[PDB]
Amino acid sequence: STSSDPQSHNVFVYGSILEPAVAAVILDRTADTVPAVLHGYHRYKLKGLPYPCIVSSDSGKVNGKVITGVSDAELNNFDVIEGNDYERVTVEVVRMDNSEKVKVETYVWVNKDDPRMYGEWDFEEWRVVHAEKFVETFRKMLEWNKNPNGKSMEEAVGSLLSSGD
Repeated sequence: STSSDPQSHNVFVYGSILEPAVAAVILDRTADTVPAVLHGYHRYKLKGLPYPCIVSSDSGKVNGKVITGVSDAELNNFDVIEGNDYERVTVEVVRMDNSEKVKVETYVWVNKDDPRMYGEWDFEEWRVVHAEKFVETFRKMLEWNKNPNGKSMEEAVGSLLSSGD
């Protein structure tokens, strides 16, 4: 039947599932991410490729979050969905949340052969861009949740009664 088994997985994610909506649509339910930093990998921006990547056993570190409490069934969805040119590797990260070191899985880029875009982009730009996106989203969702026009769920939807004339 549908039941999760023991052996919980931890997977370091960058970008994709750092939000509840995505975790809920990927698995079924919201998975808990914990802030952690992956020392030993370096994050690149990759303008042109689908939001990649981390490659090279670099002396730098990547700060992101680890998706914890992932069942082997749940974990598989990350590999199947969006992990198209990505491969699972085991990396060890520091759970920033408690400053402890934990061994996790992550997705690296299979085209890792050649270090592409080895120069790391502006963190500040990343900070502002992700912020604007979340900030707009919360403000605008609040406007809707506030109901400015007194717009109700059934009102907003153009439902049909099927009038017979």
